[PDB]
Amino acid sequence: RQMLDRKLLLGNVPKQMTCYIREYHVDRVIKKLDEMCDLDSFFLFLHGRAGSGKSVIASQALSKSDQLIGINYDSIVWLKDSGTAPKSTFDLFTDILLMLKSEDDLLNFPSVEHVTSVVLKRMICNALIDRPNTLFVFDDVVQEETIRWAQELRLRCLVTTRDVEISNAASQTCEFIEVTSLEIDECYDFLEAYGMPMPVGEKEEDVLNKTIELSSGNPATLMMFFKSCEPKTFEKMAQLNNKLESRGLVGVECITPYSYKSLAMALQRCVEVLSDEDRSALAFAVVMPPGVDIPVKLWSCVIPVEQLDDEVADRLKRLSKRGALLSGKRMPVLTFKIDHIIHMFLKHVVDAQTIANGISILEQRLLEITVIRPEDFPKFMQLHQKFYDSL
Amino acid sequence: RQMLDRKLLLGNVPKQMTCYIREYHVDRVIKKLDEMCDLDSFFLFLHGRAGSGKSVIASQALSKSDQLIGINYDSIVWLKDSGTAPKSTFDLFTDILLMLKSEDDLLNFPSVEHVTSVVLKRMICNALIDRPNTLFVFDDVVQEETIRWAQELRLRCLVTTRDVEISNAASQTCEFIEVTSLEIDECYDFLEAYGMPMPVGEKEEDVLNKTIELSSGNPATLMMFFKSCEPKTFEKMAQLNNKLESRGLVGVECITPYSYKSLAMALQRCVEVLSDEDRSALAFAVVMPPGVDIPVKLWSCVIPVEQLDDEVADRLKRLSKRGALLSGKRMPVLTFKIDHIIHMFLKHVVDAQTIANGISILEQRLLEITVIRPEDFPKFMQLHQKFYDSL
Amino acid sequence: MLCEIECRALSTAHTRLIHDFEPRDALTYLEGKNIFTEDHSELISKMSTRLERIANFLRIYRRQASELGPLIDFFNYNNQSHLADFLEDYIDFAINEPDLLRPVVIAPQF
Amino acid sequence: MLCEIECRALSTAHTRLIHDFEPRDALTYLEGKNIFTEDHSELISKMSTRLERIANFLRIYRRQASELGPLIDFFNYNNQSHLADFLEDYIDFAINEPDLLRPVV
Ligand SMILES: Nc1ncnc2c1ncn2[C@@H]1O[C@H](COP(=O)(O)OP(=O)(O)OP(=O)(O)O)[C@@H](O)[C@H]1O
Ligand SMILES: Nc1ncnc2c1ncn2[C@@H]1O[C@H](COP(=O)(O)OP(=O)(O)OP(=O)(O)O)[C@@H](O)[C@H]1O
Ligand SMILES: [Mg+2]
Ligand SMILES: [Mg+2]
Repeated sequence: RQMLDRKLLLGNVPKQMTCYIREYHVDRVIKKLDEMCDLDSFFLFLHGRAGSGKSVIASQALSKSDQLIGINYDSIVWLKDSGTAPKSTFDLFTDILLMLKSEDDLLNFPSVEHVTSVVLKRMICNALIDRPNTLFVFDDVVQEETIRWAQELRLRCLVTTRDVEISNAASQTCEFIEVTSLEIDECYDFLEAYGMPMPVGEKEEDVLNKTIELSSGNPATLMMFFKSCEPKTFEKMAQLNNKLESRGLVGVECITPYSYKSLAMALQRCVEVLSDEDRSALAFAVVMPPGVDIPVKLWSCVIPVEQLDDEVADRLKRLSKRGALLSGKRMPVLTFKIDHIIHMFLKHVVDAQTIANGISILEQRLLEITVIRPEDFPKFMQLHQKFYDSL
Repeated sequence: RQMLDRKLLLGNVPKQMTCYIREYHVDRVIKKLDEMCDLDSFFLFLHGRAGSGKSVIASQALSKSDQLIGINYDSIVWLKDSGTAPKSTFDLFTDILLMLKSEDDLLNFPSVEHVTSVVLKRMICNALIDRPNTLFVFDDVVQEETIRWAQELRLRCLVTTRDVEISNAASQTCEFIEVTSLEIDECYDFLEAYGMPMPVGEKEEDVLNKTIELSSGNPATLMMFFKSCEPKTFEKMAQLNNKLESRGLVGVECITPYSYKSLAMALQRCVEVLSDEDRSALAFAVVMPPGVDIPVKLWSCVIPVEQLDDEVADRLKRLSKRGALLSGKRMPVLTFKIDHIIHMFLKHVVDAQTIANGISILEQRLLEITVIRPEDFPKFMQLHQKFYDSL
Repeated sequence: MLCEIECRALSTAHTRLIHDFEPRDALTYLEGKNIFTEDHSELISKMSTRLERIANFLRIYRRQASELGPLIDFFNYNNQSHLADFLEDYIDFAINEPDLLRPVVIAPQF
Repeated sequence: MLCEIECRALSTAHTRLIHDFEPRDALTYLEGKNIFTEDHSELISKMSTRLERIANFLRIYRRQASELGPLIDFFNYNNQSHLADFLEDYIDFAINEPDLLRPVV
C-alpha cells in the first residue's frame, strides 16, 4: 500500500475523495476492468452529466482497490483532455509521450513539433513496449479524434466524458457506466458526511426534499450549496434555495474543489458543442414544467423546425445524449423531462425575450378542438400553471 | 546554529526581525509546524490584513527554533508568489524546480517554460525524491490555482496570504493562524523597542494613544508611521496623527523594508481582486463611523443592491474574509466595523461625491419611517456627527 | 523502488556511511543478489573519490531494490556490522513499535 | 552462529516475543548455560525500553549459541511456555521433513 501511491502519483492520478464514496459504481468499474485483463485496447466510458461527479469516482476506483494497480495493470497514465481545437487531439498525445518516457531523457526530449502525427503515433507505440500492462485514464474527453487515435494504436482506456455519442466512431471494445443524479437516500448521506444539520422538524424536513428536486443530484452544485451554508442551518439552506429561484446557480456559485466557480460556467461548454439546430431546441426547453414527465407533442409546441413531428422527438433524444442535457422515457408514452438544474440554466441564460417568446409559442400551439394524461387533454391542460406563472 | 544559516540562505528565507518579535505568534507558527511531521501534504495559513506582518513572522518562526530545520524538516524552500496573471501559477513552479535542483545542472537548465504543466508537475515530483520532508514557504499567495496544483503534487507548505477562501478549492485539510492588529499593550513594546520618546506626560500619554488608533494595530503601518519621527518627538507623533485624519497615509508614506512604501499602494491590490459587484458594495461602505460597532441595517442604508436585506450581511462577510477588510461580531447583534485603517484608505481613494450621495441614502434609510442599540434608534446621525460632519 | 522510510534511513545513517564504507566492497555482492548491472558497477567502481562512489551507490540503490534487505545482509559479512545493526534497528522502530523512532533512534545524533 | 532456519524462527515468532517477554529474565539463565558474557548482560540489562533489550537479546543471541536449545529450555521454566512450544513446533516442521517453499509466491 505504499507502492500504489508511488504509481498513482507518477501516473498523475488525483487523490480519491474520502468524505463521500460511491460504491455500487466503483464496484462496477472494477469488475468490468478485471474481466478485460486478457482483453486489449478497450474503452470504459463513465458517461455522465456535468459536475455529476465522474472524475472523482475514477480517482477512487483506482485508489481503493490496490489490485487494479500492480495485480491487474502494471502502471497508470491519467491525462485530462478538455480539447476543443483540432490541434488538441495531437497535443494530448505529446503529453502522453513524455508521460510514458523515462525520467532520463526528459532533458534530451526532442521537438514533437517537428514530429508529425504518423510519427507521434509511431513514436508512442514504439516506446509503449516498455509498458505492456498500462492503463490510460482520459479525464474529460469532448472529442472523437482521440478515440480514432486510440483505435489506431490499439490501446486501453478509462474515459470520463459528458457526451456519450463519441464512442460511435470506434469499432472496438466499448462498455458503459452512467453517473446518475444522486438518489434521495444517498444525498442525505452526502450531507451527513459533510455534517449538514440533521432533519428534525417536519417543516425543516420539508426543505429537505426540495433542494434535491432542485439540485437534481448534482454533487458539484451540492458542494457549492455546502460552501454557501457556512452558518450550517436548514434556515441557511432555505435562504439559498430562495436566492437560487431568484439568482439561478449564480447565487450558489462559489470556489470549490471543482475547477469551476459556477455550474453555469460548466454547462456553457455543453451548449457550445451542440449542433446549431440542436442548440435552439435546448434554448426553448426553458418554457417547460421542470422535473415533470411531459408528452412529445407537448414539446412540439415550443420547439422550432406535419406528420414528421418525430423530428422534434429526435431533437429531444440527441439533446438527451449529449452531457445528459435532456432526459426521456420510453413507456407508458414517449415523454422527456427537463431536470430542474438544466431548466434553471436555460432560464438564466436564454434571452430574457425568448423565454416569453417560447411560452408564447407554447400558447400558440396550446389550443385544439405522476400519471399525467394530456394526450386526451393537451388543448385544455394547464396543470403546470404554477410554472407557467413563473414565465 | 551555523548549519541552519546555510539551510536558511539556500532556501531563500529572509532574516528574522530581532529588535522586536511577536513571540506568541512566532511561537504559535512553530508549534503547529512541529505538530505536522508524520502527516504529509499539509497547509498552514497565516492569513492576515495587508502588511499585518505575516511574512516577518515566518522569517522568525523558521529562524528562532533550530528544530524546525534539521530536526523536524530537512530543508527549506521559501518562494514569494504575488501572482495575478494566469501564467503566474505555472511560473512559480519553474522557480521552484530550479530551487529544488542541484547546484550542478543549473547550467544545463532547459526551457522548462516551453514545457507543458503536466511535465513541470511530473518533472518536480520526479526530483522531489531527492529531498524528503521538504518544507515550502509560499510568501504572499493571491491566487488559488497554486493550491489546486499543489494538492495534485501532494505537497506540504506554509502560506502567507491576505485571504482564506482558497482553502475551499483545496480538499486536504488545513490549519490557520490569524495575524491580528497589534494589541494596545503590545504596541507600546514595539515603540520602545524601536526607541520612542518614552510616554510620560498626561496630555502626551493621551497624545501617544491617538497614534495607535489610526494604525489600529497594523504592524506594517505601525512601522511606516514610526519612520516619520525624525525629530524623535511625541509632539511630532501628535503632529503626524493630525496630518493623517486629513491627508492620509499618503503623507505618512515612506521608504520601509516593506514592499509598499505607502500602505494605500498595498491595499489597492486588495481592492482590485474584489468581486466586481461585491466591489461596489464595499465602495459605498465609506459612510460609517470608524472603529465603531454598528448594526447591519444601519449599513443597509449606504450599500447598493423583499426581506433580502440580508444581502447586506453577505457582502459584509465576504468583504471581511477577502483581504480581511471588514470584521463582523456575531453577538449581541450582527454588527461589523470599518477599521480606521480599513476606513481611511477607502475614504481617500474613493469619490467623496459618492460618499455624499451615500451619506444621504444612509440618512434616508435610517429615518426609515460600546453598548449601542440603534434597533429602536436607527435614525441617529448626530450619534456620530463628529464622524458624519466630516462627510 | 524503496520509499520515504527506507530512504530516510540511508540518509539518517549518513554521517556514518562516510567514515567507514566502500561501494567497491558491495558491488560484487550486489551484481550477485540481482540488484545491479555491469554498467552500474562500472559507473560506481571507477570513481576518483569515495563520496562519489557512495553518493552513486545510494542513488542507484534506492531505485533498484524491492526492499532494504541485501544491504543489511552485507554490512554483516563485511566486518562493518556496527552499520547493518544500526539500520536494522531503525527499520524495526517503524513497523512494530511506532513513535519510538524519533525519541530513540533519531535524536541521539542531533 | 545460528543460521537462516533458526533465525527465521526468532523473526517469525516476533509479533509474540514483543507482547510478553523480557531479556532480564533470561540473562541469568544464559550467563549460566555459557552463551553470554558479563558485558553482554550489562549491555542488554541497562536498556530504557524493552524493545531495546529484546532487539539486543535477539542480535547478541544469534551470534553466540551453537543452536536454538537454551531458549526453548527457558520459555518453559519462565511460565512463558506458550512461547517455547511455538518455537519447538517450528524447529520440528523442518527437522523431520525435507520440503518447504522454493523461490515462489
Ligand atoms: N464523491 C464525492 N465527494 C465529494 N465531492 C464530490 C464527489 N463527487 C463529486 N463531487 C463534487 O464535484 C466536484 C468535482 O466533480 P467531478 O470532477 O467528480 O464531476 P465530473 O463528472 O468530473 O464533472 P466533469 O465531467 O465536468 O469533470 C468536486 O469539487 C466536488 O465538489
Ligand atoms: N515583528 C516586526 N518587527 C518589525 N517590523 C515589522 C514586524 N512585523 C511587521 N513589520 C513591518 O511590516 C513590514 C513587512 O511587513 P510583513 O511583510 O511582515 O507583513 P505582511 O503581512 O507580509 O504583508 P504582506 O502580506 O503584504 O506581505 C516591515 O518592513 C516592517 O515595517
Ligand atoms: Mg474533473
Ligand atoms: Mg512580504
